[PDB]
Amino acid sequence: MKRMLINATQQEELRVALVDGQRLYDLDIESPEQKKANIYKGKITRIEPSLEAAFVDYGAERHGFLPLKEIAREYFPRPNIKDVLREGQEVIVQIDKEERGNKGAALTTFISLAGSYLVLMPNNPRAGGISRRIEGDDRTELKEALASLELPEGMGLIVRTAGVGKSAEALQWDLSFRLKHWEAIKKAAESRPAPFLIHQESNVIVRAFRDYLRQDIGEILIDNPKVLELARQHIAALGRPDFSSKIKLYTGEIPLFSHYQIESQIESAFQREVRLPSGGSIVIDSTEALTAIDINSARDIEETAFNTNLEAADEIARQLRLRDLGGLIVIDFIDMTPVRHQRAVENRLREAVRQDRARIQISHISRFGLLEMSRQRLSHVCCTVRDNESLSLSILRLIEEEALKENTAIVPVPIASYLLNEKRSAVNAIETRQDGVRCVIVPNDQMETPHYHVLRVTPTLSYMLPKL
Ligand SMILES: [Zn+2]
Repeated sequence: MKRMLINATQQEELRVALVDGQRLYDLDIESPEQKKANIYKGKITRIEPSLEAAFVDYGAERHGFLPLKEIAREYFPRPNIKDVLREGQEVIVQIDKEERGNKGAALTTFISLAGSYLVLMPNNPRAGGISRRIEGDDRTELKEALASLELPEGMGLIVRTAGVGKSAEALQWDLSFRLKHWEAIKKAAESRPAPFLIHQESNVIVRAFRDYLRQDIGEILIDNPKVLELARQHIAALGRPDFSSKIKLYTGEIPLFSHYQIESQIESAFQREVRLPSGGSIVIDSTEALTAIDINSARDIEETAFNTNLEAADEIARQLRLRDLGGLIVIDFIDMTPVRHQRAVENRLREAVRQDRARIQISHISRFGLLEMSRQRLSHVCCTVRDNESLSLSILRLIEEEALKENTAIVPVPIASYLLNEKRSAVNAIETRQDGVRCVIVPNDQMETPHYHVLRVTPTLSYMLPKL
């Protein structure tokens, strides 16, 4: 049984976890925003032939804006807007653009329902296709897998970027949840006067249900009565009443996430090292430019390397999700001598991320044994520390260099101790060789080993210099 677990006992972190048995395989976290793509029933306040556009009271203290290019044929009893829409005439409206400075919000009757994989436009069939970002090979199957969906005649569809690695049956499951929603949309509207909200475009539960409900999900356990009932409303309004029987209140004293043992794996998304089933590990270091992943073996050399890399490919994949790693990612797989092992390790990472929602690109193992890849984002320092002694002689040589300059040290405590005792001879030797030059070595308890300043040049006291 795969379950969605939702924890909201804590006001400042709403947590959503997809869990297969007890194995965490996805996580979404939302701490304490915009009003766009929201669907309402609005009343036509006033019309203007002057702007070929009308005004719609969808419920905001400001009235929205409905151009003639957005009035659907379904609403008509080139034209003037005076011929199409009457005042007080109800209409199903979606925000096309937010409120800007003054009370301006642009609307459309041409509604769109964006799911995980598909964007249904039940209102105009003149829309549809594969996302522009998809390309030659990645998109090819799609247009085919696209054609095989069962789309009602009067509407058109778009395949999203997340649709790159999904199957025909998985796309079908999306299109249905979209249609179910659209049926709830136009029904919560036929049953009421003007105007009032239907689809909250983006509250977190709407998203979790939008993005995460696959047929394989058995239960949705929510540990908050106040939230659970909002979710029922959210499931019903989200068109799919039936999952309503499968949302169940969590009542156990042991907090939801602790009872399913996931509180620790959630913490693993922070861990730098992650153990692979066969004993090996991946190390995930992040740098300025990119994220780098190294892979060590557990404890046939060719078989071990191969099996370890394959186990890594899987773990990397799920770690890419839990961590929500964005941008450039470089993987140092354990070296493999046969080309096909490389091909086989590659194809996996390909297969392992097929279910991730983000846009992912993966290149081949370079001759150095590196796999460059990238991942679309869905949503520091302390450096070895140089010896005191080694650091001291460094500074000492740096002071001397400053003492030589024509027209001519703030160090951590034990550096100053080392310099002004163990190296007093050399410090003296500088001042005597550089006649007239004062070498002020002030210890500073506000600093430490790593750090210092050698400043080149008042009747100020040595210990009052760090402040100056
Ligand atoms: Zn450090």
